[PDB]
Amino acid sequence: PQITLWKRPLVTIKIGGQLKEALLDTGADDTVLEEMNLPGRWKPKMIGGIGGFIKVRQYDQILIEICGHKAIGTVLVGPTPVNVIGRNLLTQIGCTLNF
Amino acid sequence: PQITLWKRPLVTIKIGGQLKEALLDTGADDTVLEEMNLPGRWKPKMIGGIGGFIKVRQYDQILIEICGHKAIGTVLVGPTPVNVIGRNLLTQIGCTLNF
Ligand SMILES: CC[C@H](C)CN(C[C@@H](O)[C@H](Cc1ccccc1)NC(=O)O[C@H]1CO[C@H]2OCC[C@H]21)S(=O)(=O)c1ccc([C@@H](O)CO)cc1
Repeated sequence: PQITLWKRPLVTIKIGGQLKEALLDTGADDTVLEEMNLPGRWKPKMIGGIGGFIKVRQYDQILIEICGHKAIGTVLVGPTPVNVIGRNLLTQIGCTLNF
Repeated sequence: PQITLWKRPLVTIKIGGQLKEALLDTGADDTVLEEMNLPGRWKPKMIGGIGGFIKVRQYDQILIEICGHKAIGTVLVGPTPVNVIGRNLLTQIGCTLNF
């Protein structure tokens, strides 16, 4: 699809078999989701944003579908203010900026 | 043009008579710029992201040129680690997400 930006680019994602809403975020290197239960092993990591750093659980090689497009990559889980889909997965679904 | 997301979508902008590098950021409602001494009146604001909130100064009707495309609107100025062009100006230069 072509998504205009007069509204937040929110889309439905599927991860761990559960549906969620997330924000397509070209300013995010990484994908960061709010607290949730995910199967498999994880490692603790730190990520920084505009307001400082937070602790997250890093899940590697996770299946995640974004608006019907499949991706498999790293998902960070922690106290983010909103679910954000970052460039690590946007590249996988073939997302570009155009003007 | 078309910008892929393999790397950060950094572009050159012109604001306040200065050239700067900024991210085309679909995850930001408004534009947020690193500390700079803009003239004119402003309004305090708080914006929240990963890590928490920062205090910024809101300037209205500020002219910005983004890759040769003129825009005018709200710019938030504060101790952000990066300049981000948000949706308030991305819409004005005709920027869409595509996949
Ligand atoms: C809550 C939704 C997102 C988080 C909101 N942010 C935009 C988002 O693109 C930031 C931009 C950014 C910030 C600092 C360094 C680098 C990039 N990226 C980000 O945090 O990414 C994380 C994960 O990947 C890593 O790579 C880069 C950092 C890591 S914001 O800046 O905090 C923001 C909040 C409110 C407003 C107001 O206008 C109302 O929207 C505008 C902007």
